Amino acid sequence: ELNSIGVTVGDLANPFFVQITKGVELEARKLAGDKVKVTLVSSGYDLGQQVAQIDNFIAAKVDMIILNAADSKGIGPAVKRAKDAGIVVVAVDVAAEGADATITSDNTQAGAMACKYISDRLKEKGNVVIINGPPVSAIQNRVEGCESEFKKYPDIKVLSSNQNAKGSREGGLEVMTSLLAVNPKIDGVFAINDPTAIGADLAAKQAQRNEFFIVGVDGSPDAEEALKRGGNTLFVATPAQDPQVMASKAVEVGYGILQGNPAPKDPILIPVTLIDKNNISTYKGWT
Ligand SMILES: [Cl-]
Ligand SMILES: [Cl-]
Repeated sequence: ELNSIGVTVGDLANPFFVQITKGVELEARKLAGDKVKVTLVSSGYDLGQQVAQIDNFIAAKVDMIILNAADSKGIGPAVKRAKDAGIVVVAVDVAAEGADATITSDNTQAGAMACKYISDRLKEKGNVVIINGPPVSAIQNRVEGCESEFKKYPDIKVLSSNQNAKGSREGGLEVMTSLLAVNPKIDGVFAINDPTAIGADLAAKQAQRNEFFIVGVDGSPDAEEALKRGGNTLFVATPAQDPQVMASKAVEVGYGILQGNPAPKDPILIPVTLIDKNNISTYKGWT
């Protein structure tokens, strides 16, 4: 029943997506043995290219497509062509219009977890800032989860949460610099991803400010470098995504649907795991 799978992701070279492809291959092997054909392509973050890739998978008569959408809404017609051909389409990491199932990390948990960690470390009192990012679901969920957690602690004061650091080091540097200029005492920093947190770390370094610690999100190699660094950093923790499990779950769910199971009505969320000084030596990252 499961003989071939087409996989299209943003960048096959990106360690995150390397892990996605590993997860697909491992789960395919688990379910159907060593003869499953898994075809991997990179969308290059281009909608036109990915539409073509989906149409190619349709002609090749794959049983399932694992889709990391270049454009969630724009890939819709292609997804529907696949489904009309009897192909199961499972979205990973981001939504894809019409996908039979969608698997992402629990980004809300990521935020709640990070900011519970901050609150606990601060013993439930102090000034905190949330360095925001692009207005996309994953980031917005992280912020929502974080804020809902901070609300539980009356002596935690959130000084800022609306600045968009663009998900980058450069943005995290710019935003944190402003926060440092405006706020003379910050006790904890939550950044919506690892590069943002690193940028904030750099801003602190340049300002000779060190009265806070910083938490990012993803458990990316960027975070590992900071957590394993011999030199100084204020970066102390990050909820890690598990792309390999996300991908294997995608195949597992897609196979169920292939076999006639009803599709899920809502996205399936993969738990995240807090990585810090206690488990960094143990952490199996994306590379
Ligand atoms: Cl990602
Ligand atoms: Cl960056």
